[PDB]
Amino acid sequence: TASLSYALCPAGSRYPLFGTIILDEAFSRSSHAVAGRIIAALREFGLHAVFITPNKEMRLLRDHTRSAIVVHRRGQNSNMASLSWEELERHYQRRGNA
Amino acid sequence: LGAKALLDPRFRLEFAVSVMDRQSGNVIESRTGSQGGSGGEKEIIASYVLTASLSYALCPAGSRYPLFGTIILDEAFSRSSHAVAGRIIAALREFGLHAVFITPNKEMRLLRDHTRSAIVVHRRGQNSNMASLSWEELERHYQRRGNA
Amino acid sequence: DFWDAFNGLDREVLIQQTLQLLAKENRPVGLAELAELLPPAHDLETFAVWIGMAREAGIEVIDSQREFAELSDGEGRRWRFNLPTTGLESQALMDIDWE
Amino acid sequence: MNQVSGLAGKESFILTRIELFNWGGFHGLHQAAIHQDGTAVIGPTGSGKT
Amino acid sequence: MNQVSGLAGKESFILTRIELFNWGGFHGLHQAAIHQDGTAVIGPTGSGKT
Ligand SMILES: Nc1ncnc2c1ncn2[C@@H]1O[C@H](COP(=O)(O)OP(=O)(O)O)[C@@H](O)[C@H]1O
Ligand SMILES: Nc1ncnc2c1ncn2[C@@H]1O[C@H](COP(=O)(O)OP(=O)(O)O)[C@@H](O)[C@H]1O
Ligand code: BEF
Repeated sequence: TASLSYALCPAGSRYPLFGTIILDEAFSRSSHAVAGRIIAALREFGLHAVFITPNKEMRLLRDHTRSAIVVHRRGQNSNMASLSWEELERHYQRRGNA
Repeated sequence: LGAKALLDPRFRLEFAVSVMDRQSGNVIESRTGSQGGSGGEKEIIASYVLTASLSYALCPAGSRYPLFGTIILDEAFSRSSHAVAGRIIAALREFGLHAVFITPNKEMRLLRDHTRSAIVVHRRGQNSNMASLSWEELERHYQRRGNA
Repeated sequence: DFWDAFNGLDREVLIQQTLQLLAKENRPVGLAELAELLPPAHDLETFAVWIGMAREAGIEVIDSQREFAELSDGEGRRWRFNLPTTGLESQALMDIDWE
Repeated sequence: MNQVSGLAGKESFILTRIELFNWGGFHGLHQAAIHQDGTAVIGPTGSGKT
Repeated sequence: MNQVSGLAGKESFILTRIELFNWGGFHGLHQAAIHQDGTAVIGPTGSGKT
């Protein structure tokens, strides 16, 4: 992350011109104590982060991101729906009536 | 390998996994390895074919139960959803292997439903220690005079 | 299963609640007592958090000594938890900084 | 958190949208909105995140 | 699924206890019982389970 943050900074500038970094399988090998530090370092260097995770560490993502992209499978076709955490909370509350 | 494929029985046949359809009995996928796949979909291939082959090695010919029945899984379900790890546990159950799962505080509610004890390991400074925890079910009655 | 994972234990909150309880009582409290006064909904993981706090604060846990607790689920199922014997003390846990 | 979020959208280009068409398992047209404050991507195994 | 462990410990040998001494970061004597019906090892990163 530090290397990329430097690399994307134009010469003579402190902030990267390209800000997005993708972390696929974000935290498959770390607990909260280390994932939180990963997030802190990732934001400190100035990057805007997009995380991927197969429904793991959901409670941690909820505190450091503001929208989720729920991707689900049906047969051979895949569909994706973008939502805010709070809308998904309302959805879970509707589920809570079951 | 040229002489192996002549004198060695193991090299006289090539292996490949195949996913069968429960209803029709046809083949959906022929898979000589684990290339492609998503991960979790790859890990389930790995765990299934390893567990099946692990009961092959640990069982005398014709015996239903291996004489050594324990298996250790490090980074258990590190890259698999709950619905997939459930089927890995089911497979480990079918072959009859007592399972010891490792995990860095992930999928805790999954282990909760398929294990009856945990070994909490912690580190401070240059030292580490361990503590034993366990639980069972009071199946005698959930709630007498009530639905169950 | 997606929703069950979505309703994960909030690790930070449990620390604050345990600290509040230890401030209120100001005495050695066992894991069974914490279970009864702070009944968890994610029992296994919450106990892991408590034992982690104990080990982090240097409050060693007598594994050889056993104490018991009783809990239940959202579907009537009732479990009996076998636990190690140890006692939290607010001073040590508040001296430590929590991550 | 937002005290640090002021960097995003102000200094650097932030990925705010991806659109697909018959890409992988995504038949037809699809699109995901990326919040400028950080986005997570979730879904069961083998659902198309990668 | 869980009750299937009844066969384990009767038809086969299953691990039930591990003892350590001056191994890795585990100074001195250490122990951990392993339950008949399966068990888990949990602890934060760099804890010693592996
Ligand atoms: N080009 C491909 N090669 C092999 N498998 C593919 C390919 N494209 C799609 N698949 C299938 O579609 C999914 C692609 O992987 P994906 O689901 O995105 O991984 P992840 O679980 O991390 O989201 C998988 O279910 C896979 O089986
Ligand atoms: N041979 C080694 N080389 C470097 N570090 C080691 C070595 N052995 C042990 N360590 C330390 O002891 C621990 C070994 O890894 P461990 O914590 O058991 O993995 P896990 O995160 O799965 O519990 C780590 O804290 C590590 O720092
Ligand atoms: F490996 Be994929 F991101 F589930």
